[PDB]
Amino acid sequence: MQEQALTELDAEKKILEQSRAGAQSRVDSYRALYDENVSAEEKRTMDL
Amino acid sequence: MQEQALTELDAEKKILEQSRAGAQSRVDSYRALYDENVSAEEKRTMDL
Amino acid sequence: LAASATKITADNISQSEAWRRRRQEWEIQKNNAESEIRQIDAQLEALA
Amino acid sequence: NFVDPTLRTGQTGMMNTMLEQLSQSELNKDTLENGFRQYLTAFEQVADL
Repeated sequence: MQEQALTELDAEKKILEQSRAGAQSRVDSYRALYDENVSAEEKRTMDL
Repeated sequence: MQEQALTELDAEKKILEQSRAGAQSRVDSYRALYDENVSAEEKRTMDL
Repeated sequence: LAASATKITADNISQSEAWRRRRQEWEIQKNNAESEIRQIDAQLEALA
Repeated sequence: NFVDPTLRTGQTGMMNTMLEQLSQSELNKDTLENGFRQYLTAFEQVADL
């Protein structure tokens, strides 16, 4: 039974790694949004 | 084994300190947004 | 025609200010996800 | 400590209508030169008097 108690934590690691992947995807999305402040075309409309 | 049970709480402290840092970052963001009610340029457009 | 022109430039300033507030909200969301990564990493260390 | 290069009392209409045009976010060389040439046009007109 102790081995099942030990492999449940190896499933918990999979849970937290999927959470880590989702948060990394949000960081990679919002850093791309934040670096491109205004687009190349949002500058064109201010010029217009 | 009791020492591992004691250092797991020192990892839990690291979890809650990262939560504390994230909430402090949100406070430092929204207080800066709330203090600057309207910008120097949002006043210019009302004047215009 | 000068009144129409100053209304146009007021709308220009309003668009640029709306985009700057949009970038500030993106910065807040970026820092949320970036703190959530550090929290999940400390949580993985506690699970280890 | 309290001076502001944006807001000045007695600031002319030419400086105000140049500050209107530099209030956007994208300030490249072309915007910031066209605004200065328009300011210099208005300056020429009030100096021809």
